[PDB]
Amino acid sequence: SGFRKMAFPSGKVEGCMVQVTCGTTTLNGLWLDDVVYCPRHVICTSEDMLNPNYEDLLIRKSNHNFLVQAGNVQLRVIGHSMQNCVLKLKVDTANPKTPKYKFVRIQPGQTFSVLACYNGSPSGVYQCAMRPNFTIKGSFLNGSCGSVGFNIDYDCVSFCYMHHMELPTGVHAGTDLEGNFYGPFVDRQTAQAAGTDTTITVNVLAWLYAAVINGDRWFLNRFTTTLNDFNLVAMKYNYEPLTQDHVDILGPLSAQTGIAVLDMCASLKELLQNGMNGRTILGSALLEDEFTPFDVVRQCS
Amino acid sequence: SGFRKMAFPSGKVEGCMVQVTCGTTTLNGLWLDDVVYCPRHVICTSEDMLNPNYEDLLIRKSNHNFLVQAGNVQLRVIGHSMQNCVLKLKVDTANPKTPKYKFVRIQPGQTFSVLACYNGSPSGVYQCAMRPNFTIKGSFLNGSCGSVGFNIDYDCVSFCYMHHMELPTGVHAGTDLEGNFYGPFVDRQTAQAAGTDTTITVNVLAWLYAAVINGDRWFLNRFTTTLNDFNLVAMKYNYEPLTQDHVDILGPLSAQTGIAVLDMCASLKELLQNGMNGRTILGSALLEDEFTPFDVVRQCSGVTFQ
Ligand SMILES: *[C@H](O)[C@H](C[C@@H]1CCNC1=O)NC(=O)[C@@H]1C[C@H](C)CN1C(=O)[C@@H](NC(=O)OC(C)(C)C)C(C)C
Ligand SMILES: *[C@H](O)[C@H](C[C@@H]1CCNC1=O)NC(=O)[C@@H]1C[C@H](C)CN1C(=O)[C@@H](NC(=O)OC(C)(C)C)C(C)C
Ligand SMILES: [Cl-]
Ligand SMILES: [Cl-]
Ligand code: NA
Ligand code: NA
Ligand code: NA
Repeated sequence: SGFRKMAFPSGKVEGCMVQVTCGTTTLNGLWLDDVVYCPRHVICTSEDMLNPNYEDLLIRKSNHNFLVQAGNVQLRVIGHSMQNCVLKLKVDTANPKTPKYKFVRIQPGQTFSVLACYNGSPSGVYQCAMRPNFTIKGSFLNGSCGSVGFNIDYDCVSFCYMHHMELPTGVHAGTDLEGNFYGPFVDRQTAQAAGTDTTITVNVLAWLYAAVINGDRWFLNRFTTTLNDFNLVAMKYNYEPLTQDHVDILGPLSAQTGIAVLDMCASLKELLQNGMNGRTILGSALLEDEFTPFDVVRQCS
Repeated sequence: SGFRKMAFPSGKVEGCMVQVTCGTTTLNGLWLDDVVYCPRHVICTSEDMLNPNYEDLLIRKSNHNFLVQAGNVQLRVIGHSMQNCVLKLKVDTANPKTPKYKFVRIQPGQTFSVLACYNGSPSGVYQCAMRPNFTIKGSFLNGSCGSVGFNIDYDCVSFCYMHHMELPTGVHAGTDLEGNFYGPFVDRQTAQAAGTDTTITVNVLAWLYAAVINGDRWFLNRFTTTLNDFNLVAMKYNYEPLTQDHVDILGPLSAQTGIAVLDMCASLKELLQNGMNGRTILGSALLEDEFTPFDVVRQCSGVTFQ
C-alpha cells in the first residue's frame, strides 16, 4: 500500500543524454542510434531570436559548428537536418546504449517522467502531466533544453516530450520528438501566453479511486449524478468536461472498488462544494490531477 | 523556474537489481561486486516468521537453496552469511555494472530516492524522507522487499535503505545496508506499530525558501522570533525542535533571499496558528516537509551527477 508520485526508472534515458553546443549556446541532445536530436533554437544568436529564419540559419552551418560531447568523448557531426522545431545531427558513431524506443505524441491529461539534465548530465527525475492548455508544470533552469519526457510501460521507451522554453507564468513548453510543439507556441521570442488552465477531471477521479483502494471512505456519499449534470457543475470550478471515453476508461477501477463512475462523480461534486474540512486524501489537502487511470492501476496493482 | 518532488537519476542502481528466490518466496537483491544483499526474512516460511530463529534457519540452508537471476542469467551462489537483518549471498561473478558506492546510515529528516522493484526488475522511482518515527511513507506491494533507497554525491551512490515490511497504518519499515533496522522494528510476525510522528521543521523552512525563490511570497511578514520562542510553538504543533545547526545549514538560503531563518520562523508560526486562509504554497495546501535544505539548493541550482 501507499501512493506516491512515481516516475519511471531513468537509466535507459540517461544513456542517451549528450551535450550540444553551437556558438555560445549549450543544451542537451538525445542520442539514439547515429542521430542526436535537440531543439533547433541552439542555432539562434543574440542578435535575432525574435524572428529567426531557421532554414536560412541552418544552411549556413558547417558540421564542425556543432560540438557534441558524450561524457568525455566528442562525437563527430557528419550531417544535419531539421524536422519542424527539432534539429537532427547525424554523428559518426551509433549510441551503443540505445534502448528499444518509439516516439509518441501525447494528449492533454497524459503523464510522463522528465529526466532534467544540464550539460548532457542528469540532475533528477520527476513526474509531469500535459496540461489542458498544452503546458507542463516542470522544474527547469537555463541549460535544461533538450531534456526529455518519456514513459517506459513494459521494456520500450516512449519519448513524448522535448523541452524548449519557459513562459511568463513559470510553466513550460516544448515539442514531441518529431519537433511539433504541444499547443500554439513557437520557438521565437514574440509575445506568447498560456491559456487559462483547467483541472484534469478524469485524473482526479482516478486518484479518488486510488484513495478508496488505499482504505479511504470519508468522501463517499449516497448520491449519484447524470453525466451532463456533473459536467455542468464541474465546469463552474474550471474542471475539464468528463467524456464518455473517460467514463469508459474508469470502468476497471469502478469494478475493482464497487463504486460506479457516476457515484464517484457525486463524491467529487461534494468535495468541490465543501472542501476537505481539515482532512486529507492520500496525503494531499488539494484534489490531485496528475495521476491517470493507467497510472493508478499500475501503481496499485 | 518550478519546483518538483525530484528523485535522483536511478540508472546506476538499476544495473544492480537482481531477483532472489528461496523456497516459495521471491524478492529483490542488490548485486554489488560479487555479493548480493537481500532481506534475511527470505529464508522463512510462514511458520518460521511467527518466531524465527534466523541463525538456526540459515545453517540449515545450502548455497543451492538460493536462486539468483540477473535478467535471465542465473548467478551461482557460492557462499552465504548473515549481517544483522540482511543476508549476503556470495556469487561467482562480479557485477560489471557495479558503480562507485558506499553504505551509509541516514538520520530522521533526511531524504532519499527509492527504486521500487519487483522480480528483480526496476518499476518506479520516487523521493522519500526518513520520518522522525523512523518509518517511510512508501508505495510498496507484494514482492517489493529488497528494493533500495539511495542518494548520489557526484559519481558515488550512497545506499541507505533496504525495504522489509509494511506496518498496519500502511507505512513502511526497513534497514540500512548493514541490516540494522531504522526504528524499533523487528523482522518477526508480532504486533508492531508506527509511533506518533512529527513534522520535520527544518525541511518545512527549506521548502518555504524554495517557494520564495519561485515567487511565492504571500506568507512573508515583518516579524522575527527567537529560537527559544519558536521551539515552544513547534512543540505545541508536534513539530521537531529547530537547532542552531539547522539555522546554520539554512544560512545560504537566508543570504540568497534576504529572509533570515528566524524571520521565516515567524512566517511559519503564523501559518501554524492561523492556517493558509485558502491560499497555497508551491501548489500545496499543506506544509511540505520532505525537502531538505540541500535538496532545495540542488534543485534550484541545477546540480548534476557524473
Ligand atoms: C533552454 O535551455 C532554455 C530553458 C529555459 C530557461 C529558463 N527556464 C527554461 O525552461 N530555453 C530558452 O532559453 C528559450 C529559447 C528561446 C529563444 C527563449 N527561451 C525561453 O525559455 C525564454 N522564454 C521566452 O522568451 O518566452 C516568451 C517571451 C516567448 C513568452 C525565457 C528564457 C524567458
Ligand atoms: C516483501 O516483499 C514484503 C513487502 C510488503 C508486502 C505488502 N507491502 C509491503 O511493503 N514484506 C512482507 O511481506 C513482510 C514479511 C513478513 C513475514 C510480513 N511482512 C509484512 O510486510 C506484513 N506486515 C506485518 O506482518 O506487520 C506486523 C503485523 C508484523 C506489524 C504485511 C504483509 C501485513
Ligand atoms: Cl518582530
Ligand atoms: Cl496539498
Ligand atoms: Na508525431
Ligand atoms: Na456517491
Ligand atoms: Na517574518
